[PDB]
Amino acid sequence: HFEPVMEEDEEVLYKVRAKLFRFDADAKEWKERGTGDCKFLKNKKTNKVRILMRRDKTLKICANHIIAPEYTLKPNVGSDRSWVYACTADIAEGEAEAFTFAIRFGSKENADKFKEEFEKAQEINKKA
Amino acid sequence: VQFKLVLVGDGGTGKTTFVKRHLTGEFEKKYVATLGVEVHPLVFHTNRGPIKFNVWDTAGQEKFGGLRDGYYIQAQCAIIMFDVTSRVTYKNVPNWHRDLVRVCENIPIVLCGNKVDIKDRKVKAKSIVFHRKKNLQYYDISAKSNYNFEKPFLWLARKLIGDPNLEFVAMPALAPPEVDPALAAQYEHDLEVAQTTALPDEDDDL
Amino acid sequence: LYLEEMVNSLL
Amino acid sequence: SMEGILDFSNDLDIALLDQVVSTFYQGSGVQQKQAQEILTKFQDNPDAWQKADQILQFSTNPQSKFIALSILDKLITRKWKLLPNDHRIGIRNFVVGMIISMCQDDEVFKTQKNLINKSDLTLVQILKQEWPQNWPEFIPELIGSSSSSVNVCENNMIVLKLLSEEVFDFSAEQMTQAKALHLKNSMSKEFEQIFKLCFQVLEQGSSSSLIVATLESLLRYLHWIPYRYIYETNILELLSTKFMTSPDTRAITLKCLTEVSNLKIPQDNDLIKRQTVLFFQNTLQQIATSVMPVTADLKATYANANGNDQSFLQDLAMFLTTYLARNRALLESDESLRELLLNAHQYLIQLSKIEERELFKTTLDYWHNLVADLFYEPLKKHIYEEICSQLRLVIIENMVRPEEDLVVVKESDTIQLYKSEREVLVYLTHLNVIDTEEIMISKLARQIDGSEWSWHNINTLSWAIGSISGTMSEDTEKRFVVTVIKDLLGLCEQKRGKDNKAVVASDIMYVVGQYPRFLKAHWNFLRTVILALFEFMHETHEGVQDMACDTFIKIVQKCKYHFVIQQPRESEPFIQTIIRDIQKTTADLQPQQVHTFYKACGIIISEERSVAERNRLLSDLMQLPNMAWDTIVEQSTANPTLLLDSETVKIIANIIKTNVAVCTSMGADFYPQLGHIYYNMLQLYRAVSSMISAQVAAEGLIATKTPKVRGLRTIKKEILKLVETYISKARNLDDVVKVLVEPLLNAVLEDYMNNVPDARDAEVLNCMTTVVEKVGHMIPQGVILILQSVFECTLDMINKDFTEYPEHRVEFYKLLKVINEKSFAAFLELPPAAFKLFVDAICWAFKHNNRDVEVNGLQIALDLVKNIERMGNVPFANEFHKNYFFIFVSETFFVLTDSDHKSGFSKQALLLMKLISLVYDNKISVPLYQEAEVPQGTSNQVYLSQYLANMLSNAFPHLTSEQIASFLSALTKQCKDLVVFKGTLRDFLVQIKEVGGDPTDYLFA
Ligand SMILES: Nc1nc2c(ncn2[C@@H]2O[C@H](COP(=O)(O)OP(=O)(O)NP(=O)(O)O)[C@@H](O)[C@H]2O)c(=O)[nH]1
Ligand SMILES: [Mg+2]
Repeated sequence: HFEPVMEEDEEVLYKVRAKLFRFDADAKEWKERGTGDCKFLKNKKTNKVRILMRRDKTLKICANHIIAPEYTLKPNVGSDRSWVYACTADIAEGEAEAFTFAIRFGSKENADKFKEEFEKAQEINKKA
Repeated sequence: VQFKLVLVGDGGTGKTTFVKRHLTGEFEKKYVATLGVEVHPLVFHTNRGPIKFNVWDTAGQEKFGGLRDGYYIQAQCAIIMFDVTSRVTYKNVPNWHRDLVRVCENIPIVLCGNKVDIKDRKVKAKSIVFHRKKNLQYYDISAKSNYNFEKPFLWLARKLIGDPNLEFVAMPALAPPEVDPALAAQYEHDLEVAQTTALPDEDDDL
Repeated sequence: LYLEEMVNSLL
Repeated sequence: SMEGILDFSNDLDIALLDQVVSTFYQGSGVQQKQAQEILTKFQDNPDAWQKADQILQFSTNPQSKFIALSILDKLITRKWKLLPNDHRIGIRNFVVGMIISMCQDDEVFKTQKNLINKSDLTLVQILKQEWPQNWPEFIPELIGSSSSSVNVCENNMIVLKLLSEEVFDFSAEQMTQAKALHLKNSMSKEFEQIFKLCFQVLEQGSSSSLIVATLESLLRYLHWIPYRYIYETNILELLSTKFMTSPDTRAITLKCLTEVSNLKIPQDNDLIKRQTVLFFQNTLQQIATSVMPVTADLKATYANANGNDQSFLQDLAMFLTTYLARNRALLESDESLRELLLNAHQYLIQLSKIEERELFKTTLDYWHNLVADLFYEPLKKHIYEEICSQLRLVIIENMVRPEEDLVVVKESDTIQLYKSEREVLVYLTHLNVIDTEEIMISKLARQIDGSEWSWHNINTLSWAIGSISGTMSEDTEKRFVVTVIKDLLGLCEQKRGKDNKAVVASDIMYVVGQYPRFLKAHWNFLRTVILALFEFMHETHEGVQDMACDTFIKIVQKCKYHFVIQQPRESEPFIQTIIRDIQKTTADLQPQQVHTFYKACGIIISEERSVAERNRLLSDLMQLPNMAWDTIVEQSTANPTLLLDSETVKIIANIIKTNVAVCTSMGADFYPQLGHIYYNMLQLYRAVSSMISAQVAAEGLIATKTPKVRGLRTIKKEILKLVETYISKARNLDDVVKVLVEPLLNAVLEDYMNNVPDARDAEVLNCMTTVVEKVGHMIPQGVILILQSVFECTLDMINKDFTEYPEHRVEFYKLLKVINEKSFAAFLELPPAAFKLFVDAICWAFKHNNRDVEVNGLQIALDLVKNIERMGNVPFANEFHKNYFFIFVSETFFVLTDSDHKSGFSKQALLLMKLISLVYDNKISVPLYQEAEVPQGTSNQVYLSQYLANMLSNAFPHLTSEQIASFLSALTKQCKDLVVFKGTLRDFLVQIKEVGGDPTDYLFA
């Protein structure tokens, strides 16, 4: 005998490339928050679905919140491939915090697919 | 585990825009000249634990220079920035390097040619050779398109920690909380403004 | 794929 | 409370200063920020320098003393000569004294290096003011004080290093020509003594810190000292042996020897040639025995990144490449030097394997120098055959992606590196074609046997194979190409999964695209290639369709002729077959890819020089867009609300984009297609314009951000781009003028003028620039109409700041520039108030930092002056000079001297020299002064000097009348000599930064 020499508990329902914006109310200006893969993650133990989005390269979190059933996706005046909605608790940057998010995609086709996945996940969080 | 980083270069080269991109993810289109210096903590998550950069973003305009080389005292790393669309900013790289290494005699330094997203490039790849004899790392970067935007910090982290295999890793993603009628009319106001403020750069691929 | 006709046309 | 130090009526509380300083450097957040603004205000107080003597005496904080020296540095470099001589002597004395006492306390000398170096630099600033004229004993006393103490000797090496840098390395920008020469001559006069001290220190060993500092100063001296100090002393022996053994001195020593390898050296002295061989021999010997042998794995060493290994290997590459590019011939004839020559190159081979982009480019630049010489120089290549064989493998294995393999943002640094790699590998192939083929075939076998298979590795090899196209003979290439393609096809079969099969398929198409010579001689093969690409245009795997389209147009650009003629065993030119099946071929392609396809077809069609057949091919190619077009013109005109239907808008935009793509390929030949759509296209332009206006009216300016309006404006922009693309390439300019222009101007100009600013398309300006460029000389009334419609309303958009409407800004001045070139008469017709706006607009352009505006502004000004001069002595030219000559002189002087427009210095100087020369060549016929303000008969020369003297006196009040007078005397003398003229301006820019500049400096030239 010779001797020899935190998204793991979750399930990916939907993944899409996107650019995330937050609205700076004080400057009446949209500011980019990150670009990367937006994921809907289903917790196997609670069945609660969240959005988790990380920036390319640095992999830093730019969105992390439940897809609340109360939220509503709304169009933006300047885009046929984005959605605007209010988020009451995102924890991408430490303490919970409310934001008016906008998320944009590569095509109107991906934008519409995101919306139906967003709605399917909303009902899943209703049941649980 | 923190390291003082000084960022120097001509005015308008994109130093503050570059830092802001790393701090918030935003891209500031306006040129608001830095006055003296702005200090910002910047943390990266690595397979060796978190590394904190205390970034001293200095002014490049002479009339706003403040303490000038006084900002360099006890820096442990540095970024020298120029603009590949402005030849004069590369011509001044030896002057920024001179003033920098007189105060900081043995620190890792990255030279960054910013704004490579712009089509009409003026400082061509083959002209950029100053880093060779000075042992600086060089990167083409764009704070606008994010091209190589992480490379300067990744290289500096590897030099400062002393681990050539250090990598950025994904910060842990805690479970987010679950979700007030008294603010329903307040959020519907802020939302209507946000819907009718157009998103910028609608022609970008994303 | 008609990379097959390519092999023949080459030999 | 921290703000107390800003109150100078009180005494300075040193403990309060130290607290502000510590809060800034060691504090955080809000306190740090407040302290920063306080320190800045303190440092900027013009009396802060009086309190530096205190700080340097009684502060215990090194940062506080550093700041105190920064304050002194401002004073010394800008206001030294304004002081009472008592303060100059005093400041000098307590700088000298502070340095002495810091060097005598070993603890301070050891722990306050930052503060000592700052004090040394401050001292050097005094030397630049005071030495040697008011300090002749400085160097003799420096040499004397060096022997009394190792610490003082070491610090004096730092002072001399900084002095050499300030005099020889950084003087060009920072002092006048005369003062630079004065200090260079002064250092040169006393260097004999300086070198003696430096050589004694090096020869007699001592503190390594003292040795290193002496070598660091020597590195600076080598930039300028005469070669005899290096070749007639023993210093080369010391550098190339003693100091290479110790790692402490090894890094600086290697840098010194790199610079030695650049000294100005006589090329006929046999002794010097042996000394140059010898120090190279010693250095390589020390490396092989003290650092690492020739066989060492430098790739692994560099990756491990221990200590200063990376910097050392970088420095070694710089030394080897520098020396060998200059001196390798010294080693190539003597057989006793062959081992040295090849060992040196073997180190470079090993250095070339390091994974470090920028270092690879340094070694690659050297390899290029070598293989180019072996390609041309008789009897050399046999020496390096084994080096070259290894280099072939290094380059093949490090091939980076060329612009054409878009299967993975464009990377321009990667593209430049590829072209450099290709150039070297092409030379290496010519040097030994057989060896290159064998390496590439061997590498390919190991891709098939899986030993080295990978996505990165098969791409790298395919790029290398494609890069040597044109180096082999046609027979060898033929056998070579067949083998490669054969082996690559079998590799595509071997693998499963579309991802693997995709990589190989793309590599195949890349290689074939790089060998058009082979395709041109094998039609049946070329035909099969195209047909395979077409079938790839249906493959929905990511990147396949793109590759297929890019390869199609790349092959077409090179083999177009074989698509336009009828081939032996075919019934029609293959272009006809492509056109017949075009709907099927492109059914699965995205719009952008469809346009590339049509563009490729246009390339082929333009090779048909029979007009009737070419026009028929053009008609058949455009059948699908033309039918879709005819339909829409019928529908969109019937119910103008369709143009709100986003799908009709997209169809229309893509029809026009298809026309742009084909027009890009066909240029002048596109005219028949343009005529088919032209008139209805401009009517569509008008209808779309009404919709955009009506939408802005009903919804507000925010409408311009909506997808519907953006889609409508895309139509307008593509129409303008189509017209611009044709006119820029048209050969029949009579048709342009008589058929195209007047409908165009009627369609675009009034719409531009009468839209609100946010709705005006900057592309209108760009289209007009092309119109004026090509036929401006033929439409003088059309050019007037352009100015009337775009000049004043565009100027009003861009003359409130430098940032709003950036595209209109750039296009605006490109248009005025071409109008000023081609149709200057149009500016002569302007009402005086409008011509005055024209002048204002030019000067406004001067003041931009935006290079895309400043350069055109300065060029318009220069061209305008020349246009006026060409008119001779006529009333319009005389009124121009009376009204605007001094506006241009003073506006140009402003941007030259305000330190915010340094990018435009050369053209500012050119314009200023032109203006001054007009007066001194008496090219201005009328007096430039009022009849009252000067005696009758005064020359414009005299008045110009007086105007400028007064202008500069008020703008730079700290200059003496003598400075201004000498500057202008030299400037006007030198207005026929641009290089000297510019030197005098740069001297002036130095002097306005300080008080007491020497007026005789302007006699330098
Ligand atoms: N196209 C492009 N623009 C950039 C890029 N980076 C910065 N900019 C722009 O350049 C301008 C100046 O940016 P800024 O960060 O303020 O430069 P700075 O070096 O900090 N100037 P200062 O030294 O005076 O503070 C801004 O308009 C910014 O949007 C880039 O990568 N690409
Ligand atoms: Mg800034």
